Amino acid sequence: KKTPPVYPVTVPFLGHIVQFGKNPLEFMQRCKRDLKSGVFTISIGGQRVTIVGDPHEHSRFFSPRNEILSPREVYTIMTPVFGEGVAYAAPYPRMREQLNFLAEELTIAKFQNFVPAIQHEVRKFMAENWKEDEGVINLLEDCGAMIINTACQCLFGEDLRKRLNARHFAQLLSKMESSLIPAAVFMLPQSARCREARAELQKILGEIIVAREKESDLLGGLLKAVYRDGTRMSLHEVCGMIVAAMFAGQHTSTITTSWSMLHLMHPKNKKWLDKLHKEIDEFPAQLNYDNVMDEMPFAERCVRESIRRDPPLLMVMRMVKAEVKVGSYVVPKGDIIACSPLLSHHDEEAFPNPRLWDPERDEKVDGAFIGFGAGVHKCIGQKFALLQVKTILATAFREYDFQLLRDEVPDPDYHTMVVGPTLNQCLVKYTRKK
Ligand code: HEM
Ligand SMILES: CC(C)c1ccc(NC(=O)O[C@H](Cn2ccnc2)c2ccc(F)cc2)cc1
Repeated sequence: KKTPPVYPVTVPFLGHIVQFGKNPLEFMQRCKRDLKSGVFTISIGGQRVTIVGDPHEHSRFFSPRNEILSPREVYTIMTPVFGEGVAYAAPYPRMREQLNFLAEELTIAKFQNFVPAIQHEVRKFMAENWKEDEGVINLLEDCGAMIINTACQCLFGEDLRKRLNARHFAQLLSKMESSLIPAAVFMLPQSARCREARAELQKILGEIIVAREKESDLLGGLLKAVYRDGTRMSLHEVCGMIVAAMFAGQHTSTITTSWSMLHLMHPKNKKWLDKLHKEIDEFPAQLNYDNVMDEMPFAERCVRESIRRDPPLLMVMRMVKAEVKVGSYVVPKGDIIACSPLLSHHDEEAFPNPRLWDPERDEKVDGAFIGFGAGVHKCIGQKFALLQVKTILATAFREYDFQLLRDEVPDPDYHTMVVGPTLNQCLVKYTRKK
């Protein structure tokens, strides 16, 4: 009457660790079936990990507030990247204000100068890196830069960028992420070797605010932010919120974009691309807000389906402070409760043919899709991400046709914190169009 099933473990100290990491999808789908149940509890190093793997129950995982299902204790890994007292590392009532602060920078108000701004920077990269009319790309790596450029372009003010280029803002993020490795969620030079890259960026920041005062973007907005108790944000506090904002968008969107273009450039799917064209073809090079947002519904379905099939975030997780019920089963305080976009988006009631890419499919259980989370942890980057990505496809499939070298689409590479299409498989051949 008290707790969901448990899965067999041959040797206890290992805790399913190699079984997951080999393939976590295969793994989890096997647990589900065999264990004749969508909810089920796996062990990692004798640490009990109960997955909410029946789509019908998603509400159970995402509705209860942080005090009942706490994210902090799982995501401690990030404290050195974000800050100490920022995001999870901060206290919840406070964190919420940070969420809203950030959310009050991606508001649809500040999106009016984004579409063109990102559209322009796409070409800059194209005309300067895709030079010939016969192409090579490592799409994963190329998207990686388009995204971190267009975002910086979107959120970094002219004075900021000139001091901190997109091309090598990355290098900092990419030094900060080096601190993060697998097997940190359930269990140093890099604490300082990433600390140095934060301390670098931070003092690069503090050095631009002095040039602002003696005299608006995400930074600008963030500094004019005042807490409940009327306090302002510390230098590092603010610095982190740029880091987290920016970290968050970059792999997930790069991957989302890379996946998306891969399916579309694939012949198997070239009725969809033609539909993409029937959608973007009477649009001129002058992309405006109303175009990407109101007149690109099918393009959005492609992007959404790309996330549906290969979600970049495989698990989200909480720490069960109070006890919670989920279907018949119950989850006992002290447990790590998880919920996996990857497994969930493979349930068969919800997504028939879950390895098929059907942009015009529709979840058959309501709430199944959770590639941007749900409940009280709905992603705040969502609209923006969709906006980047949409515009990029719009621009890049207008003015090009694309050709995957392979016979079929790449294989996800489950061997990272944030999953995308296998790097070495992402080679593509572009060819100009007029
Ligand atoms: C396009 C790819 C993206 C995906 C797939 C994605 C996915 C998700 C998911 C699954 C969550 C839930 C996390 C959780 O339950 O703890 C989430 C939350 C969040 N995402 Fe995103 N995200 C994306 C882009 C972005 C971007 C661009 C931003 C920032 C601009 C962002 C900021 C956040 C934040 C702040 C949260 C936390 C919401 C909360 O805990 O209350 N995400 N995202
Ligand atoms: C607004 C400030 C206060 C703030 C607070 C929290 C976040 N959260 C965050 O970035 O979560 C990413 C996951 N994510 C990526 C894309 N969309 C979501 C993440 C990374 C590693 C982990 F371990 C757990 C979570 C962002 C900004």
